[PDB]
Amino acid sequence: YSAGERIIDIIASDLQTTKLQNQISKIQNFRVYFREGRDQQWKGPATL
Amino acid sequence: GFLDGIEKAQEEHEKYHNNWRAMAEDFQIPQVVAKEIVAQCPKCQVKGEAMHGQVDASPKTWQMDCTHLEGKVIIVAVHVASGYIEAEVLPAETGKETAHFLLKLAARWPVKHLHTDNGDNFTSSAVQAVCWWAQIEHTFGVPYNPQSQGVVESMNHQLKTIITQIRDQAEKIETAVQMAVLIHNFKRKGGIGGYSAGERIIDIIASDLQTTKLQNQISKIQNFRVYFREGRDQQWKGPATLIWKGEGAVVIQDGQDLKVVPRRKCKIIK
Amino acid sequence: IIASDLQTTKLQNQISKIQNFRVYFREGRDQQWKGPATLIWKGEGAVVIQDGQDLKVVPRRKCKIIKDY
Amino acid sequence: FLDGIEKAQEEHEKYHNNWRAMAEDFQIPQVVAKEIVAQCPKCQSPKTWQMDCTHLEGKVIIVAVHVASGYIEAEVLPAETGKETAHFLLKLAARWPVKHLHTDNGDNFTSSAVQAVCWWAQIEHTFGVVESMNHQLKTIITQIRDQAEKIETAVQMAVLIHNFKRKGGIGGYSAGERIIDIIASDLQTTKLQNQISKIQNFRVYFREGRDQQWKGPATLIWKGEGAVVIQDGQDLKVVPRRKCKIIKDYGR
Amino acid sequence: GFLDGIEKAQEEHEKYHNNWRAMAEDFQIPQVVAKEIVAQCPKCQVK
DNA sequence: GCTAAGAAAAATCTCTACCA
DNA sequence: AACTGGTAGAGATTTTTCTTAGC
DNA sequence: GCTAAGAAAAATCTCTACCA
DNA sequence: AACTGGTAGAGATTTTTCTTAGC
Ligand SMILES: O=C(NCc1c(F)cc(F)cc1F)c1cn2c(c(O)c1=O)C(=O)N1[C@H]3CC[C@H](C3)O[C@@H]1C2
Ligand SMILES: [Cl-]
Ligand SMILES: [Mg+2]
Ligand SMILES: [Mg+2]
Ligand SMILES: [Zn+2]
Ligand SMILES: [Zn+2]
Ligand SMILES: [Zn+2]
Repeated sequence: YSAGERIIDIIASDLQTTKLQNQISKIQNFRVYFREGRDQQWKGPATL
Repeated sequence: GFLDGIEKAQEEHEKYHNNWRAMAEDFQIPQVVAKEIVAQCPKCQVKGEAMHGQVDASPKTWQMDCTHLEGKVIIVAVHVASGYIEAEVLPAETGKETAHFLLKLAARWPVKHLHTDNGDNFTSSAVQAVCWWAQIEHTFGVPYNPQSQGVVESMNHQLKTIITQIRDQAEKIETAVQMAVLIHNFKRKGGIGGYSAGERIIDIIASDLQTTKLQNQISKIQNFRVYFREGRDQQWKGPATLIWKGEGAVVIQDGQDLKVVPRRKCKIIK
Repeated sequence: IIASDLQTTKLQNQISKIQNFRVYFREGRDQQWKGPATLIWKGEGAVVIQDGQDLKVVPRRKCKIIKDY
Repeated sequence: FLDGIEKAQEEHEKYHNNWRAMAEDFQIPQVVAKEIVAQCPKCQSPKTWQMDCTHLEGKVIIVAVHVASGYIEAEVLPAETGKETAHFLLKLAARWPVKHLHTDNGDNFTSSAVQAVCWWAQIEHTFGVVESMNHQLKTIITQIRDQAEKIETAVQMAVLIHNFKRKGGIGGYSAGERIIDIIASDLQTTKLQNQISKIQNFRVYFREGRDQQWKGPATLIWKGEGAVVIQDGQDLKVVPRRKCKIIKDYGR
Repeated sequence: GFLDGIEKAQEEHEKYHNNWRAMAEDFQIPQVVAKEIVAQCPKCQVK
């Protein structure tokens, strides 16, 4: 590989690590209203 | 004993059609035998099992119906997960106008699944051609069962009450229909999030897109394969993708199926 | 020869007691109760039944399923 | 907490960040970050539409465009009077939140029917994007013309291809994804502003360390389970709940 | 239905004097009616 | 200065008619 | 073999919030 | 001889359609 | 100022009864 391919690969890998730790919390900040068996009311806000 | 009582109970039910408590008390037979005597009769068995089902409420499902008001034909479509309404007045109840209404709806919003009854305008070649071109899956209800399309008939009721509330502010019926659609979509609040129907459809579609992009970025940098032991026989199943590890159980994906397995029956491999 | 006959009768006994149900259902515009039929599939909310070599979908609120003891 | 608030104030003093970025990075609540942006002197549209009429094959096509995203709603009118224009405007206002309308000085746009619809639906009308969108839509209409029989079918098929099949711009999105993202961001801002005003109708008397006298009336910003963020003397600071007394303020 | 099984189990016990668990498993009738078929026979005794 | 009684105001729960 | 009742308002009961009397 | 597991059988609870 | 929904059956869940293996 040349120099530009190496610098792009290295900084992209570092970004992927740190943003992984932030992105999991971002996906767990949503709220789900679900329905169980043979009860017709929507249950409260569980976490996705 | 009661064996002659069983024969007498069969003759008595053949004449009078007793229920099981009458036969079990008059002939002194046990209740399992009397329940069998009633259950082997065809003139009885006229009663259902007393439950209700639940309809499909995916974030791209729409239901549709036609209603009548003052000699006109209104056609109503509802987004099921939010309660969002589109409605129009048709010159006739043919299949050409229903196909044009469905094409305008698909040009405005993302439609992937349509649910209707078995009316003549919905079981039509024009509607079938539009669904083929726009890639919509059309499903029909069980015939003469309006509970299959419960959301759009509930919205027929709500639309008619708003139209009688604001009727003396318009001249024609078509103006009153569009004013009722505006009042329902933006001026009435309460429900899941304290929202109106317009705020709820914006929240549902935006959260759908954002959560797919987030878990694409999460899953493209994963590791940690998981070997787990489940089944009626204590076997070993193949390569599973670890998704989340919690204090008590783990979440694995195997064959695009999500499973929650406790921590004793699994091992994580880097 | 005799042992294979015993094992075959045992497996056929289990298969005969799995899914031999009768269904009395209610359908049509004038919803009358119609005769017995054979249960094919049972989901939550609706069933698929075979009646007179015709397939029908009935909701579970308009049908009664009779088992065997 | 207070370390995060001081770091966010220093970072905003250098680079003037926005409140969503500061709330995500320095791990503080969103009302505190919005207050940090609101105290800066150097830091102080999702509902505007444009309408136009055009001609094609002897028919009148009326096009409305959402300006911040490029989203299109079109129709085929039987004539070019003001009653059909008023009915098209009433349908658009029934389906989307419309607050500001921009048109040219045509005849049917300057009419009593359009004026009555704008009065009832509370729209601000201004007389003077749509031409570029008309040209792009007409290239699509001549591209997919032989798949349909009438002109209304071809118009609605071109609206679907424009809204959901052509992708571009910065991130590579269609117009429908951009309009839903824009309106959702505005909805988030208005809900947070309602919470901010409801919280800021209070007032706080606090007791500083190694003093037995209560201090001045500081305005409440955030109230937690064990911490309280107050504004006093153009300064933000964090006082625990055991040295605070929160009272209603009537200072309208 | 097991009422025809009740009639066939009565004929079978009149011939061979089966026990009640055997008749209940072979003819698919409940256990109360099988014990009653044994109990009405003068030569037999349910045990 | 601190607590608590008492009332106002908001939140949650159960149940009904209507949709050809 | 691959389908299905739901929505919104009227009271009733319980919980949270706000002011003031008393030690 | 006495206990208890396990299954059969009976009793109680919730919910549905129909009555112009 | 003096009126008004109810009945009966289908499953589901819980409790009582009966036989037999084991110490
Ligand atoms: O009885 C209806 N509603 C009332 C009602 C409800 F809404 C929901 C309930 F849980 C209970 C209800 F009693 C009703 C009936 N039909 C049709 C409707 O749309 C409809 O709403 C319809 O379109 N068709 C077409 C398809 C074949 C032909 C024309 O007969 C049917 C009849
Ligand atoms: Cl139907
Ligand atoms: Mg219909
Ligand atoms: Mg209907
Ligand atoms: Zn009978
Ligand atoms: Zn600034
Ligand atoms: Zn005998």
